[PDB]
Amino acid sequence: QVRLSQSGGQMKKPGESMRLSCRASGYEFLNCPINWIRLAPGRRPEWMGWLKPRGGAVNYARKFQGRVTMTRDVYSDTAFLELRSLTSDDTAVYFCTRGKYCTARDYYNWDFEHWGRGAPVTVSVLTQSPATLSLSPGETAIISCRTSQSGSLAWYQQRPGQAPRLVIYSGSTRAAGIPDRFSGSRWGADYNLSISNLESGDFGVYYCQQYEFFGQGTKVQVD
Amino acid sequence: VSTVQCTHGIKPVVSTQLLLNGSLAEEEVMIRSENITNNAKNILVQFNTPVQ
Amino acid sequence: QGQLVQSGAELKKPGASVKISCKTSGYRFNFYHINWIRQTAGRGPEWMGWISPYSGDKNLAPAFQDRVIMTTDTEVPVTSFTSTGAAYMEIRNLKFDDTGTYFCAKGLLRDGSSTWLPYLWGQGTLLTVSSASTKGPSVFPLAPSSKSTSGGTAALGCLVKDYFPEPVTVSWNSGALTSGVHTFPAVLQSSGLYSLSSVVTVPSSSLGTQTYICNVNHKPSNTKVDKRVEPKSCDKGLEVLF
Amino acid sequence: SVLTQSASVSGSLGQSVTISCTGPNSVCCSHKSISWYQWPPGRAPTLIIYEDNERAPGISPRFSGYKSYWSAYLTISDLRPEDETTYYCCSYTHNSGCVFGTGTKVSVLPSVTLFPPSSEELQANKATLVCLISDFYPGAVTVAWKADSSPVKAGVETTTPSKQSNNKYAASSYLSLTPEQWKSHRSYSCQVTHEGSTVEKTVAPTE
Amino acid sequence: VFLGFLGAAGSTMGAASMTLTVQARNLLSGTVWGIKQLQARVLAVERYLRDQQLLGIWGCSGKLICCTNVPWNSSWSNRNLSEIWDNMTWLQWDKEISNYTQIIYGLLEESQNQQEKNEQDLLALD
Amino acid sequence: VFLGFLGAAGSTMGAASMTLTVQARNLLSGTVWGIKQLQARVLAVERYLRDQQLLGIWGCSGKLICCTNVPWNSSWSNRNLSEIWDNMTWLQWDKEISNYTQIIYGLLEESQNQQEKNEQDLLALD
Amino acid sequence: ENLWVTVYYGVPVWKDAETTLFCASDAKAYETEKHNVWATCACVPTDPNPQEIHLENVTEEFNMWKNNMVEQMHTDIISLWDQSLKPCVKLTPLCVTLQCTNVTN
Amino acid sequence: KQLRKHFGNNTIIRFANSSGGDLEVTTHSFNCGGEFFYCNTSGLFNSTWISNNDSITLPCRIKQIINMWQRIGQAMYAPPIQGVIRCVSNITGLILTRDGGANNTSTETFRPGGGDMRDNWRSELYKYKVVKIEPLGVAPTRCKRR
Ligand SMILES: *[C@@H]1O[C@H](CO)[C@@H](O[C@@H]2O[C@H](CO)[C@@H](O[C@@H]3O[C@H](CO[C@H]4O[C@H](CO[C@H]5O[C@H](CO)[C@@H](O)[C@H](O)[C@@H]5O)[C@@H](O)[C@H](O[C@H]5O[C@H](CO)[C@@H](O)[C@H](O)[C@@H]5O)[C@@H]4O)[C@@H](O)[C@H](O[C@H]4O[C@H](CO)[C@@H](O)[C@H](O)[C@@H]4O)[C@@H]3O)[C@H](O)[C@H]2NC(C)=O)[C@H](O)[C@H]1NC(C)=O
Ligand SMILES: *[C@@H]1O[C@H](CO)[C@@H](O[C@@H]2O[C@H](CO)[C@@H](O[C@@H]3O[C@H](CO[C@H]4O[C@H](CO)[C@@H](O)[C@H](O)[C@@H]4O)[C@@H](O)[C@H](O[C@H]4O[C@H](CO)[C@@H](O)[C@H](O)[C@@H]4O[C@H]4O[C@H](CO)[C@@H](O)[C@H](O)[C@@H]4O)[C@@H]3O)[C@H](O)[C@H]2NC(C)=O)[C@H](O)[C@H]1NC(C)=O
Ligand SMILES: *[C@@H]1O[C@H](CO)[C@@H](O[C@@H]2O[C@H](CO)[C@@H](O[C@@H]3O[C@H](CO[C@H]4O[C@H](CO)[C@@H](O)[C@H](O)[C@@H]4O)[C@@H](O)[C@H](O[C@H]4O[C@H](CO)[C@@H](O)[C@H](O)[C@@H]4O)[C@@H]3O)[C@H](O)[C@H]2NC(C)=O)[C@H](O)[C@H]1NC(C)=O
Ligand SMILES: *[C@@H]1O[C@H](CO)[C@@H](O[C@@H]2O[C@H](CO)[C@@H](O[C@@H]3O[C@H](CO[C@H]4O[C@H](CO)[C@@H](O)[C@H](O)[C@@H]4O)[C@@H](O)[C@H](O[C@H]4O[C@H](CO)[C@@H](O)[C@H](O)[C@@H]4O)[C@@H]3O)[C@H](O)[C@H]2NC(C)=O)[C@H](O)[C@H]1NC(C)=O
Ligand SMILES: *[C@@H]1O[C@H](CO)[C@@H](O[C@@H]2O[C@H](CO)[C@@H](O[C@@H]3O[C@H](CO[C@H]4O[C@H](CO)[C@@H](O)[C@H](O)[C@@H]4O)[C@@H](O)[C@H](O)[C@@H]3O)[C@H](O)[C@H]2NC(C)=O)[C@H](O)[C@H]1NC(C)=O
Ligand SMILES: *[C@@H]1O[C@H](CO)[C@@H](O)[C@H](O)[C@H]1NC(C)=O
Ligand SMILES: *[C@@H]1O[C@H](CO)[C@@H](O)[C@H](O)[C@H]1NC(C)=O
Ligand SMILES: *[C@@H]1O[C@H](CO)[C@@H](O)[C@H](O)[C@H]1NC(C)=O
Ligand SMILES: *[C@@H]1O[C@H](CO)[C@@H](O)[C@H](O)[C@H]1NC(C)=O
Ligand SMILES: *[C@@H]1O[C@H](CO)[C@@H](O)[C@H](O)[C@H]1NC(C)=O
Ligand SMILES: *[C@@H]1O[C@H](CO)[C@@H](O)[C@H](O)[C@H]1NC(C)=O
Ligand SMILES: *[C@@H]1O[C@H](CO)[C@@H](O)[C@H](O)[C@H]1NC(C)=O
Ligand SMILES: *[C@@H]1O[C@H](CO)[C@@H](O)[C@H](O)[C@H]1NC(C)=O
Ligand SMILES: *[C@@H]1O[C@H](CO)[C@@H](O)[C@H](O)[C@H]1NC(C)=O
Ligand SMILES: *[C@@H]1O[C@H](CO)[C@@H](O)[C@H](O)[C@H]1NC(C)=O
Ligand SMILES: *[C@@H]1O[C@H](CO)[C@@H](O)[C@H](O)[C@H]1NC(C)=O
Repeated sequence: QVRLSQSGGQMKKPGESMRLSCRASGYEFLNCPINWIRLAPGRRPEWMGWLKPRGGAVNYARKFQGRVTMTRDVYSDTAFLELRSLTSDDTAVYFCTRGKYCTARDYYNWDFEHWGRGAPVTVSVLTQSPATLSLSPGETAIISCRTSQSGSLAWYQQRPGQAPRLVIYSGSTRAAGIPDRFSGSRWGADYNLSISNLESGDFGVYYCQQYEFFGQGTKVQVD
Repeated sequence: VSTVQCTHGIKPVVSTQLLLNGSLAEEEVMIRSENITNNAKNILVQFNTPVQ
Repeated sequence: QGQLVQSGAELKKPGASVKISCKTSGYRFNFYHINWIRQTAGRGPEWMGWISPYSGDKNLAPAFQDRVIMTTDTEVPVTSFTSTGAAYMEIRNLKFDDTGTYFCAKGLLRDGSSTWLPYLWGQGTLLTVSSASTKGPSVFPLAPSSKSTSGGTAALGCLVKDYFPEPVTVSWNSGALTSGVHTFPAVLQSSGLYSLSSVVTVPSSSLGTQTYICNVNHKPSNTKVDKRVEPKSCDKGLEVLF
Repeated sequence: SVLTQSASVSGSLGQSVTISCTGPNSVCCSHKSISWYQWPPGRAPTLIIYEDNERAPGISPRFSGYKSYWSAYLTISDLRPEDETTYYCCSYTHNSGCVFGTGTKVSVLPSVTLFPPSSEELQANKATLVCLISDFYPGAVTVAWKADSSPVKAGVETTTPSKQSNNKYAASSYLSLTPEQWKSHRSYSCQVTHEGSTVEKTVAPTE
Repeated sequence: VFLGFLGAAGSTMGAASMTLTVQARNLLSGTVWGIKQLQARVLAVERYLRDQQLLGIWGCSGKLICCTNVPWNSSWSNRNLSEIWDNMTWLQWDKEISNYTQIIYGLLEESQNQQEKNEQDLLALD
Repeated sequence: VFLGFLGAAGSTMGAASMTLTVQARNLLSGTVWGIKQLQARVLAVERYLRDQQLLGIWGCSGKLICCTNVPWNSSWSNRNLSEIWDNMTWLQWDKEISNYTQIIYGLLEESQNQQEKNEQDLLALD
Repeated sequence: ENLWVTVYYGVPVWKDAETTLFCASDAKAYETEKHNVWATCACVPTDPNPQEIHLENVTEEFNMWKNNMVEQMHTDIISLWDQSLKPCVKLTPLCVTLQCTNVTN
Repeated sequence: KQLRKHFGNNTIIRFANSSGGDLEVTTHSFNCGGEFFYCNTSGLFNSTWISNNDSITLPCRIKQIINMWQRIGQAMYAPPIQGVIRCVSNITGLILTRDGGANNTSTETFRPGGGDMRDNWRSELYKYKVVKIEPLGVAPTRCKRR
């Protein structure tokens, strides 16, 4: 089974640098890139970059160019990241992710089916609606996300204190272990995720995703 | 569309970044990408006039 | 099994020329001829000519042999068996007897004895050749009236009065309200101006739950009017229900 | 036109009707092909018969064609209410184009609402009474106007009966009046006569 | 005119029926890395004998063209004679009939030459 | 009744002559260790074309059954018509005729279609 | 009037698939010899007069990113590199300690 | 001018060299005369284009022990080549990568990439595809026997 094992979180001071590791297992490390995404509470998730272990190729987000350094150890299948000149804005939980489709022939990076446990680091478009949704067990939740670019859209679920789990990809295709209660629909630029017969496990926060961009999130809580 | 039994002479030039000894494009230089909005997919550029 | 969409209706003075387009989609544009057939109120149905987009051979009627030019663009492939294309035609030396509806039609077969035969037709483009100049319409709101007291239904609408030339398109709420809409043909007054009326039958209980905006479009004068039909009626047979 | 069809032909429901399409030898019919088209006035025509006796794709087998040496014919078995329209024929070949005929009008054997002139029209100032007629058959009605129970012969105009989409007919009549006559008469009426029965709607400016 | 192998690919079925003897001719054509072509020309001749076996068990044997005693079911895309041979390509036709190819094949190998040849065995003894 | 492949093996030759279209149908059937089946199905198709060649050069071509203008030699186990088709299996018959199979084959490929077809070439020119 | 099925053999009908491609590399390149340069050893000589038949009226969809010829060529060059390095001298006793120094400059 | 047809008409396109990684990705890796060069492509991708006489020399390193195609298990020692090696080639195309997480700003930055050698084959096999012939086609017509 595909497993991403991350190093723990840490508390840094402003001006310092941080380094994180993520050991992949259960698949051929060279087949597809590993991504690094930061999630700050009540903030749009930020994709930092990807690395192809084959050749060590890298691609950094504009915001981080000159500050971030991504490398890998092919022998230990471990991906490393470093972030310099830390400021209060960098406080967030940092994840390493791997896409769902990853064979020898080709891949698709942005359907993040595999996530590390995350590392909490404290240093001291896509229009998603509604912001919040208070519903009772049994009802149906309809979350909406408006795009402007189109392309394989995904829905993720984050449970309080757990790593996000891929729920839907391609706008209408369920992932492994996802029951029929979850369903996706599309009309023009609009995307709807419908969760029927709500239950305790379903509550959390949900995100829409289009390539490296994420929505502001929708907190679904029990009422 | 035309049909052929054998393709033209393709030299297996193993190189990176700069495509060497390739086929020139027609008219304007060509830009090919599987997903332009995707910044993770490489962008193959084909020239019309070769750079010596 | 495709679709032929033509350009909008234009108004041209006698002596000038006019170019009517005909975009096709949903089939191979090069596999069928493009016939052009007009219809006036004085000469009946008349076949003008056809043109084959693949080669470019044309065959015009002797009546339109010296004043009609047919042109076709290249085929834009969509699938392996369907495509999108566009055919044009330019008729010069317009006269008063050229006023009528002009259609473009797709051929029936590729081979045989009836290859060019007009099979699939368009919606038609009305062409008016007149000196009498363009006059804008005058939209007046038609007050809702009582249609059935026991039923609690009414009928409100708009009045397009004094316009030239034809036609005038009237929609409701940008094409949202279509059920129960009855548009009556216009009347030819003694002055030569047309005037039609549109009326939609709606229940009386709908007042502050639906906005009634009649959209009158008159492209020859390049003018659009969006009138807010007041839901408050004046018919005594309907006020009892309110 | 040189291709002559039948002026008018009729037929009862559930029966047949034959439409003629003849002309000189230069257009019909030796070594010539004949086609037929269902062309509703104001709508797009539909190909029915091509190559004398062959039916167009998707055409019900109720239609049939037959060509002799001097004229061609079209038999429509089992008549439908939506078959009462104009049907044209075409004399053509493989090289030359189409030479349509004169046409054949095939005959297969009311809600009135009067609107008074709006307030915006009274500030122009004009006055036009609108008598709308809908959902009536057959298309043959007469419209008479009255100014306070007295015949009106000025400014009376009525449109031709047009077939709707629900296989029924509609029309509209208009009365052009002056702002003085609108405020000098107690009421105005719009009598519509159909098959002897005369319906009448009356509006009153006094109320 | 000789458009060549796969020449009349975009032409109608009636027009492409004239080029049958062209695509049939070039269908057979007469340490590792040398077995790469061996296993390929073996699958090539297995594909050829597969089609020849289907062509033999049916009421054809004689290649190119052959007729059969099977009524065309209207559910198999009810088109007209002049709408198939003069208004449709073979690729476009096979795209529609792909659902019923195996059904027709079953109505050709079983219902025909198994009942027809036995009938001839009954007709040839007298 | 359909006994299946090799069904009427113990039945008389006359009874087993009804199951000819069953053993003929399943006769063709459509890194090392993978070449084990390749060389076998290649010998399978070589054995098939071998029998088809013998069936073609003789006065048959049309498979299953065909008649010939060859007198039955009494030395080839002189049996009667009713003693063969109603009292002998195909295995028992082939066990006796195994000596003369090659002789008859020679009298079938050479004496017939080489002298008969040339005779037809002489009969078809006039 | 009732139609009857007829089998046609040799119709221009193709479907997208993947098969085993073989090589071709002219006839002058084989004269380059030098103990089999690169790959050309048992490769079939290229046809002197190749034929390219323009399929009129034909519109076919291509996909360079889902094309199997790329994967086949890649694996072919990899196997080529291995077969080209199998009979060569192996430098197993070359990982000895190297007492290195600067170049004479 | 062709890049502005896909990322907006009035935009700034900036060129920067590789972000980092292995030597085969950050440098122009190629073979010439048997030797394996790795050239510095920082003088070619150092520009900034707004909406509207000599040679550029690049420092090239030479490696003899290579592990191309990211292969582990087989390391090849390129034997030395006698004589001055000179080679003239054609630059006929590029393999570029675009930087992500933009949102803000109208400029776009492109850097040299590579790694996957399949892209080198995709630059020549884009106009070819393999199809299989199915010559058996049934079709209705007014033909039978007795
Ligand atoms: C190589 O160059 C070629 C050009 O030669 C090129 O091909 C064109 O590529 C361009 C992109 O640059 C295309 O233009 C885009 O088309 C996208 C796809 O359109 C399909 O999908 C539409 C949506 O379908 C879903 O939704 C409907 C309704 O809900 C649903 O019913 C279906 O089930 C489906 O689920 C679809 O409607 C559309 O169909 C219309 O369009 C075709 C013509 O394209 C037309 O013939 C049909 O009759 C029908 O009217 C089409 O099938 C597309 O998403 C996009 O539109 C979005 O973006 C624009 C803004 O950019 C938005 O305004 C718009 O609102 C949408 O959000 C745009 O139209 C074009 O389709 C390609 N041409 C062909 C033939 O494929 C390549 O892209 C180039 N390649 C590279 C690598 O550069
Ligand atoms: C893109 O495509 C271009 C076009 O081909 C290509 O350029 C080629 O570059 C290579 C170098 O990498 C060239 O191949 C070498 O060329 C040199 C110099 O050529 C001179 O000699 C010939 C002799 O007639 C003259 O005609 C010519 O004009 C020049 O004056 C040769 O010396 C090389 O020969 C040796 O090397 C080969 C490979 O190592 C051997 O196979 C060959 O047998 C030779 O080996 C013998 O001679 C050596 C001489 O010292 C000796 O030391 C050895 O031990 C051995 O005994 C070689 O042919 C080529 O010339 C260029 N092409 C052209 C048209 O000139 C690019 O390389 C290509 N890009 C990529 C990335 O591949
Ligand atoms: C590619 O796809 C196209 C369709 O887009 C094909 O072209 C059509 O082919 C059909 C026939 O299969 C055409 O129909 C014929 O038009 C001819 C036009 O004649 C003039 O032009 C030719 C060429 O310049 C001249 O030599 C001749 O002198 C004329 O000046 C007619 O003569 C035809 O009528 C005759 O043939 C029909 C049978 O088709 C008979 O029934 C008639 O009685 C008469 O004898 C016919 O109308 C059509 O013209 C073609 N298209 C174009 C644009 O010309 C291609 O066939 C297809 N590709 C391939 C490879 O087939
Ligand atoms: C790479 O590194 C290696 C060493 O690991 C080098 O190989 C050695 O190179 C040095 C040169 O710096 C060689 O030293 C020379 O040896 C010559 C051999 O002469 C022999 O015979 C004479 C009698 O005729 C004896 O006296 C002598 O001891 C030898 O047994 C000498 O003749 C040379 O002397 C000349 O040059 C010196 C330079 O200062 C002068 O002072 C002298 O007067 C005289 O002109 C010299 O001593 C050594 O032999 C090489 N060893 C091997 C094993 O090959 C490479 O040179 C080096 N390469 C680079 C690029 O750095
Ligand atoms: C065998 O050959 C291998 C080549 O495939 C060599 O592997 C590489 O060795 C270099 C060093 O020369 C490494 O680069 C360094 O990595 C360190 C990592 O520091 C962190 O890890 C160490 C060890 O756990 C720890 O002590 C530190 O505190 C850090 O936590 C960097 O700090 C350096 O700056 C430098 O980048 C490569 O990472 C390594 N790569 C691989 C794939 O192994 C190997 O060294 C050779 N064996 C020997 C004995 O030299
Ligand atoms: C990316 O490519 C896929 C495959 O053709 C396509 O479905 C998708 O729409 C593309 N995305 C964009 C944004 O064009
Ligand atoms: C013909 O098709 C129809 C509709 O699918 C079906 O009811 C019938 O069984 C079919 N008959 C044959 C002989 O295939
Ligand atoms: C033509 O199509 C119609 C409608 O499906 C059908 O009634 C008729 O049998 C077809 N005729 C031929 C000759 O295919
Ligand atoms: C093929 O059969 C399926 C399932 O019945 C259906 O969805 C599809 O429309 C059919 N297509 C054709 C071309 O008959
Ligand atoms: C028939 O058998 C006898 C004796 O075995 C032999 O002499 C004769 O040659 C045989 N006939 C033929 C045609 O071989
Ligand atoms: C029957 O068998 C006998 C004895 O071998 C033989 O004399 C006779 O010719 C045979 N008759 C037939 C018809 O086979
Ligand atoms: C087969 O031939 C041999 C040699 O003449 C002989 O001994 C044997 O009896 C023959 N068997 C049969 C069944 O004819
Ligand atoms: C890019 O060029 C800069 C010079 O400004 C150099 O410092 C850097 O190492 C280069 N990076 C790569 C990956 O070539
Ligand atoms: C490439 O060249 C730039 C500019 O001289 C330099 O800063 C950089 O360090 C060089 N890269 C390497 C790997 O030497
Ligand atoms: C890139 O170009 C600019 C402008 O000429 C120059 O200032 C800078 O030093 C260059 N970078 C390198 C690494 O040469
Ligand atoms: C490379 O470019 C040069 C310069 O024009 C040209 O002479 C040569 O033929 C080209 N090589 C090719 C196209 O293989």
